[PDB]
Amino acid sequence: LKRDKGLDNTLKVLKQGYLYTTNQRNRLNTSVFQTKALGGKPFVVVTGKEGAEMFYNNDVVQREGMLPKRIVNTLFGKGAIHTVDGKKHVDRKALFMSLMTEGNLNYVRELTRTLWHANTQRMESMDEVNIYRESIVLLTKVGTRWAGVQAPPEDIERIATDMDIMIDSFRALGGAFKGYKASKEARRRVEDWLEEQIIETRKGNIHPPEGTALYEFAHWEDYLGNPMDSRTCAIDLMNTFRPLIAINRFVSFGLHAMNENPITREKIKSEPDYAYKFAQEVRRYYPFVPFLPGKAKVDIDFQGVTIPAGVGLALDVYGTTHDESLWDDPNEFRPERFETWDGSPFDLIPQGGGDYWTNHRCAGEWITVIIMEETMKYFAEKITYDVPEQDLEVDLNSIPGYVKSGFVIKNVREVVDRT
Ligand code: HEM
Ligand SMILES: CCCCCCCCCCCCCCCCCCCC(=O)O
Repeated sequence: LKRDKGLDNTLKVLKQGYLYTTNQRNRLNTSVFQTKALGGKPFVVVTGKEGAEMFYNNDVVQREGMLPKRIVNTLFGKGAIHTVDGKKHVDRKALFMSLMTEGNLNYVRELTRTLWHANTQRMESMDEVNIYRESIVLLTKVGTRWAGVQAPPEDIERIATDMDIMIDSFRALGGAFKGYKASKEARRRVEDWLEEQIIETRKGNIHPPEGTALYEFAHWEDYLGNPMDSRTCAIDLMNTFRPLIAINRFVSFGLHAMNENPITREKIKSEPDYAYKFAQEVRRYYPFVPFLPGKAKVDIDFQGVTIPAGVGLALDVYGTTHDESLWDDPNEFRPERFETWDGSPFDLIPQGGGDYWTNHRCAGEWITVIIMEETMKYFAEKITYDVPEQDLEVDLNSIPGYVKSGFVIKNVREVVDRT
């Protein structure tokens, strides 16, 4: 079992970012390697379809307790679905997935579309529109409402900003960083606010619609017949739309891709299939989630080595979505590749792999793809705009993946036939 030796390589991981794992595999001449990180802890990094299958074998791999505490404290929340395994988890996961009905999915499609269409005058009005900001604000409205949480217009900028600080909070992979305390306070504000809405739903003082996150989560009972304590229920209710709001990352990359590859825009208009393909390729191609931590429950024999009981595991997400034996020219933006993709649950894993119900795979993959479809169709078809000179670098050596400028646009003008 090959090592990238060192007492702790955390700072090295942060310096190489999304290309750390690839650089070590290339340099050590192997598909599997160990590295100590997060304070002396050894992690075996596994990749590919074969890495993803094993990583989501629940007989062999534990997730419970393997997220760094600082990331639990800021991104996901204490006691979040992300932090439990086994029966307790499968039961709770069922609640999340129960929101993802055909009707709720069309509802998020319709909200996203209507708000974009409604937001054109405002965007014509601005000297310039930062798409990272503008989309996070617009998706805060979609996401609160989709979750049955009433958020006043007056409060959406504040809320959006608190979400942004949280979503970003994995940048130090669990280390100390200067924005950490601000991250914890944004979460506290958002948790208090959702806890209030839960307590008040349970008292019958407010009335979220049947089938919304707020309603289902407030009234749900676990497999022992106990409801979630109010705080944990607010934490998990957030886990139902903070990540929806975080799609702003992908809206921004979306516009970068369409701008770099202007051909994609025409095909978004010409081919009703293509918006789906484009959205999938934005998720595969661009960096967001670097890797996921787990731990070996027992020795595992994998790719000619033994992973010892107790060692850490890191499923390489960016590595698997850019694996040259899974995708021809993994570093070329090419939506048409998804004409052939067979729907495998172990290659396209930018929001996790495996099974929605039994593993920790993202609950909101279909919402992510739906929202990106409607957003990209909006930007391709209903408006024209200019892209001024700006820093459009996406630095693959810096976690998290952002377009440096946020992706700024000007001279927005609705596309209308007036003849
Ligand atoms: C926008 C970009 C998004 C990204 C990059 C993302 C990524 C991820 C990743 C990597 C995981 C963990 C996979 C694992 O632990 O094996 C995850 C889990 C999760 N995702 Fe997302 N997701 C996004 C959007 C969403 C949306 C829109 C929702 C809900 C509407 C959502 C809900 C969740 C939940 C509740 C979990 C934890 C599931 C569990 O622990 O069983 N995500 N996501
Ligand atoms: C090479 C490695 C050693 C491994 C170190 C383990 C690092 C653990 C950090 C895991 C990163 C999780 C990032 C998840 C992205 C969050 C989803 C965005 C949507 C949301 O929840 O808001």
